[PDB]
Amino acid sequence: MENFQKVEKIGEGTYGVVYKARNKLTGEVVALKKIRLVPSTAIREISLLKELNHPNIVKLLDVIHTENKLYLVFEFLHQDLKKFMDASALTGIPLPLIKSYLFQLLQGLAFCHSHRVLHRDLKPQNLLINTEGAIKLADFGLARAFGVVTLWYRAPEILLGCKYYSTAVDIWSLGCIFAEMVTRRALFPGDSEIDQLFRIFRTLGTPDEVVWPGVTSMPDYKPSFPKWARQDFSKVVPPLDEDGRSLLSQMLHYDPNKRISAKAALAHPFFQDVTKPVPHLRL
Ligand SMILES: NS(=O)(=O)c1ccc(N/N=C2\C(=O)Nc3ccc4[nH]nnc4c32)cc1
Repeated sequence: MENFQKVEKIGEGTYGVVYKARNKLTGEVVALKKIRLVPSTAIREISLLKELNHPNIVKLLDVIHTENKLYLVFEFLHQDLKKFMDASALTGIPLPLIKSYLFQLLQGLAFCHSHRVLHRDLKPQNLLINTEGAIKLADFGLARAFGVVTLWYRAPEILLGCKYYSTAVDIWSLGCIFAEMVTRRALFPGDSEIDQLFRIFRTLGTPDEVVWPGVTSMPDYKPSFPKWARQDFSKVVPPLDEDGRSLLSQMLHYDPNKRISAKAALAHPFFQDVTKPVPHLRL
């Protein structure tokens, strides 16, 4: 760690504090994450993530295991989607830019999912943007490598106690983020696990055996859950057009098996006119 000069704290992530730092020998500017606790399985799993490169994935440059402490060295980007959405709150992110960002994030998910790597904790704070119009997902695979607080983007199967969740959890989180970019407000801002679950039910309807076979047998499912009627997406994400609402509805299906995959979502008619605009970034 003597090879790195810390510039400033970037933030406090799920698995540790992130710092902007300079590599003293190469002059490289990086993001350094100090993992808060090292287990041998975690080292091997993290080491496999170093081989996982894609233009829409934040590069894991190095794993440093020293003095019983673990540091992850990553590619640095200048802004996260949270700060960008806050800066764009008065005017809204232009629809062509939301579409480009959604398309790129789906390419990133499709890539990780093809390698059986899941994120599990997607949120605006771990989506990073640059001046070229790119957006990249940070922290893929860390949840599985380390094991085990914003609940807003959590898939209903996780909230209902499914232990063996799938790649569909990331599609759910990304659907939530897509809605938030469009409306400029969080879709499901729950402040407890039950409030998160009930906010989902009040919008999409309380799930039942018809829409989600096996739901009633889930570990945390209670027959005493109130039964709310589903709402129209036209009320949920105005002024998003029919193509966007159709795609979003597929990303927010209750049954993880019915939920659209990243690969199938890339083929959705919503992306027929996708482009790559340049955002106005104030750094
Ligand atoms: N709020 S803000 O716009 O001023 C702002 C600016 C830069 C950053 N960068 N973050 C990270 C980075 O560059 N690489 C990684 C890799 C893994 C991570 N996990 N969590 N974060 C990261 C980051 C985040 C927020």
